[PDB]
Amino acid sequence: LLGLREFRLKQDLQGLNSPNMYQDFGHVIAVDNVTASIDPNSDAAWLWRSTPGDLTKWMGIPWQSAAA
Amino acid sequence: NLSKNVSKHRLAPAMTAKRRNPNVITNSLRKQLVISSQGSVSSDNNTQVPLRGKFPANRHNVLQGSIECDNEGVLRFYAGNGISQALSPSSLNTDFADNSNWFDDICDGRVTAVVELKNG
Amino acid sequence: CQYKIYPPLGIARVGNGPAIKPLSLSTPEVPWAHLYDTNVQYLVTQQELEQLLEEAFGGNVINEISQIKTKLKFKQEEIETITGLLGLSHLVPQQQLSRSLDNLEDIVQQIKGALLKVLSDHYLHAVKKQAQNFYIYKCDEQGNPVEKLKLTDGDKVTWRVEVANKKSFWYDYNNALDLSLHTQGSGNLSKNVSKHRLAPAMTAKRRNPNVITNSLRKQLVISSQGSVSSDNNTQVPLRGKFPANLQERHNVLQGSIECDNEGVLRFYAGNGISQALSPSSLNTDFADNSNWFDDICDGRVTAVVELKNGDTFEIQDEQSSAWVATTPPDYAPQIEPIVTMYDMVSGAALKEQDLDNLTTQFSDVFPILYRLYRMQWVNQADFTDNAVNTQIRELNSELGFAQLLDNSASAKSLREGIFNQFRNPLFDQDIDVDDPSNEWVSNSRIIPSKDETNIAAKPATSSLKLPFYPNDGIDYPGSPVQWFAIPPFMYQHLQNWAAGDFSVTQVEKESANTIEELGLFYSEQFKNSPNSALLCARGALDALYGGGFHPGVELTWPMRHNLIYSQNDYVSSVTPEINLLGLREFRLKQDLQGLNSPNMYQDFGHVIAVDNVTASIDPNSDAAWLWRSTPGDLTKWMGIPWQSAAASCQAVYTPEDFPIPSWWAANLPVHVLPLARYNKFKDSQSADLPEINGMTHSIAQGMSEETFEHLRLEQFSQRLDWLHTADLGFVGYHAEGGYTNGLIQMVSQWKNMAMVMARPVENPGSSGIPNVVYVAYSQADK
Amino acid sequence: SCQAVYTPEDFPIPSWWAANLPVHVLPLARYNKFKDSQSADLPEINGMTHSIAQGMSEETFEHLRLEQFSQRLDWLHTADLGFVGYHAEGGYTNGLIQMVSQWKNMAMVMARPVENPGSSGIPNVVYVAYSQA
Amino acid sequence: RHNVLQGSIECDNEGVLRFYAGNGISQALSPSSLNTDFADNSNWFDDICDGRVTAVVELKNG
Ligand SMILES: [Mg+2]
Ligand SMILES: [Mg+2]
Repeated sequence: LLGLREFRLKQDLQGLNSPNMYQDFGHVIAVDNVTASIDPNSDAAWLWRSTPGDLTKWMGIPWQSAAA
Repeated sequence: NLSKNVSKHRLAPAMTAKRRNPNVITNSLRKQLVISSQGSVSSDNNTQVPLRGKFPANRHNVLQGSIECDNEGVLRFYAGNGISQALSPSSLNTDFADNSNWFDDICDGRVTAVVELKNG
Repeated sequence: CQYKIYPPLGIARVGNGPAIKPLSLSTPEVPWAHLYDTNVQYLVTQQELEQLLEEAFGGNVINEISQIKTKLKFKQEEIETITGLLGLSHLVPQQQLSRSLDNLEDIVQQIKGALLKVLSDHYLHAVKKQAQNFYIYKCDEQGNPVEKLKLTDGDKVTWRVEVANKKSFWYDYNNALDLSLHTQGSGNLSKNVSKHRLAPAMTAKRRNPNVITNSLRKQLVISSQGSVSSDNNTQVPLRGKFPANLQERHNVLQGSIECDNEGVLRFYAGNGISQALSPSSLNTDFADNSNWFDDICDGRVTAVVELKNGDTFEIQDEQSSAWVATTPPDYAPQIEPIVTMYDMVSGAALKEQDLDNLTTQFSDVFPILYRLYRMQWVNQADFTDNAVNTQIRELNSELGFAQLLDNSASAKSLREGIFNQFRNPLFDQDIDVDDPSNEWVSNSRIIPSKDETNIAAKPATSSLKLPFYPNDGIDYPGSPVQWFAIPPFMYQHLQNWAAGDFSVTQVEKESANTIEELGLFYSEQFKNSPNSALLCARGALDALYGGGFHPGVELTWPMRHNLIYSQNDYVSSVTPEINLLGLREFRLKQDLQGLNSPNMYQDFGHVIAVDNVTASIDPNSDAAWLWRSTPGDLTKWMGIPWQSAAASCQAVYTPEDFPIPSWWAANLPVHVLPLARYNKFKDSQSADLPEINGMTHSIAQGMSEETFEHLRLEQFSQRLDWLHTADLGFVGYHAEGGYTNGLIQMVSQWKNMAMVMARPVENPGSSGIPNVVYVAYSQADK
Repeated sequence: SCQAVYTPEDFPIPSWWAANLPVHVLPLARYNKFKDSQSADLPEINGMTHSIAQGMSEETFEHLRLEQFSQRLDWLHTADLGFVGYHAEGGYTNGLIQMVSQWKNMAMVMARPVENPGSSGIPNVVYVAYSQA
Repeated sequence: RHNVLQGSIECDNEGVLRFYAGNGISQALSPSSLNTDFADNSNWFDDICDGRVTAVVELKNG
């Protein structure tokens, strides 16, 4: 039945007090930034180590417009 | 989840994306665009605690959720009331994803706990 | 190398005037030749049509008529005869001439007035075409042009032109892709823009994306070609189809070509007709509108010279061939852009790291100040909100302009005070750095997005630098690249000027008591410079804009890269002692197969991105075709249709009222001085007219002299939004107006927009009004 | 909606009720660029440095004053009624919408003095439109 | 100036008139003038029409 898995998100252990809470990539985001984020030692790797707000920030603002 | 042919053969190229609310400049001032809240609940008291932030942050109160713990130690998390709003009534949300001047009460974050047994 | 075509890049502008010499204009062949010419007529005049119609008479026409006055309301073959005799079918469709003589009943005057009416309805006040003349020049044992080809009996020249439009085939214009292109820096663009991510290049999707497969997208390309020779001066149309070949099809006149018996080619652009395939497809975007085509084009100009002794010379290689591009009209031909397309050519040859070796004369700096000064006629901020232009007026008022030519310590604070107001194209001033990941955020005035956020703006701590125009990075609030800077090499000239490291001749000093005296002097230096081939090359481009590029007016950012030229060499000063930014030999890179190139229909798939530009830098790379132009490649980047981009090329308002930022005001004016106002300050109090400056003779002369002169200046000072010089959707009760209706209405109203022309004020007295003013003519008037 | 109604002809521009809802006004920014005389002992005179303002001829100084005085601004542009920013639509309808909040920021006309008009042709009392400032 | 085909008429040898309406072509004088109202759109025309039908009968005896 497609199986059972043990999985867990990467987390920034400082949460709301993480120094990466308010990181971005400047005027635009592009696949170049995601490419760089693959390297765990890059200055972009923080993209995958979630602080609060990181999972839902991509979605439509407000969600109602996106749903319609 | 995703074949290598999509990128390899340029089947749907990733687009660049600009900032939402681009008129807010400098990282320090853009921190105001983030809504955040926190709370704690324990086994000894099942009173519900709201997770209430502000937008812009430090003006509207945003109920991002509510938390409850029962005497058994299970945590119950309620999301918000489904209120989305613009800072001005005339700012209408005409794009499917990217509407400046808008906030909603969606959120995500970190769940931790500490277990305190009677033996110390 | 034996014979060469000049100019290397010719420019012809669309207009609804006819493609005939007496009623058209010529692209400048000498820079600054007509800046103060108060007799210019850029719109077709009643007097020109009347002369054309007189010219078409007799010919025997008078008594070919009078012969049937006796033999009688006319017949067909009666009239079919008396048309045709006037060679006017090439200006007006044959039928309408017939319908005009039908409603008739001294008869060679009912005949004239009836024909004048139809000519007038078609052409009166029409935007004259700006045609480009191309010349063949005999060369040297060094490819130096010496003199124009002079044909003798038996000699023949044949011109060939092949042009295309690929706007509807190409990609969206979101911003300049080179803003993210890794570079060491050039004379046109600092490495800071890309290095510090000041205005990232965006991806761009395809125009008309529902047309899929390369084979079917070929229909989106409009192309045509033709040939003319010195043995036959008949004009040849360059006519294509959109979509190209139960498909409904439209003829597109991309241009017209003529060759005279001396061998000079004259190229006319189209009539300014843009259209969608369905009437309901409205052009609501500044640059990317599907289902639309326009009659802009560009392409390859070649020739072959046949001498009487059998010798044949093919002008086909990229070193000796030429190119042509058509463009929107120039609505203020005597007002030059502050940074021109010729400046881009010059800058493209220079490396940012080597600008320390640049040598500066005052004649290299004067064009910046002179052009900015003259923007007052097309832009309010440069008339009433520009501290440099006001200081020039101070100096002019005490005959003290020559101080700016002084390179000594005593004038250093004067020079420096002007220089310090100009924006630095390093884009590294007036910024605060987040994370010294570093982002440069401007602490000067930003240009906000329309997408508002009701959060207090950060107060600006630094003054807004000059000039007050938007730029390539306008999409990014807080980027220093939101605002236009003169390019690195021109800023270097101005920095050398401020420092005192510049030379100037005493003769220049003696003609420099006012800015106009010196401008007149420099104009004479161009006029008398003996290199007519290179002056013609520069004049073709000095009237075109050279920034910002969003996308621009005529051409866009690829032109600022040396990659696009197969040759780009300094040759000489304009005058032995006076550089005036110099004369250069340059040629475009060309695909020698033209319309038949296998790269004619190349693209990069679903999007274009700076990565494709990165890959194109290597000339052995698969992507290098991007720089080896085939017909249509220069203009395909531009807005489709051009009229929407022109309507979007105006003001960008900030929350602060003044200065009003303006995109490209020298060629698409933003604030103009209407004819209505000229007619209210033209006259002096002593004028022998029943109406003086819009007042009765009696009222004009009854008032004090001081009051009369004050009223003149008040009228002179009333500047009108250029968008209001025709009905762009704001006319009438509860008219919506607004940006989008401007885009839509410009498709038909472009030909009715105000055209700026120098005009005289015979006796300004003490009014403060110069003897030459630049006046905007449109039918909205008055 | 109580402003100009443009005709195909440019001038005169028709205006509805301009005495109470002005249509073209003389902004403070312009007042600050003509109110001073050339003898003013200030580092900035009519928006020019002291040195520039006193270096120019008296005739040119007065001409600059009158040019500024003659710059009249659409009253609808004295606050953000939907025309501000890159690609702002502007237009009639956004004006109607934005005035609900922006009425309180529109320019207010007040009589103000010109102490020394000299020969400029500017009257000793002018009526100046203040907005946000 | 636009040509408007309002209809077409035919008569057969038995004397019956056949009347065809237009092709269904509606248009404005400018392509930017869009017909956003259910009933009242300035600058528009259509090929609908209505009018008067008469005849004369001519017998061989005069
Ligand atoms: Mg111009
Ligand atoms: Mg009142």
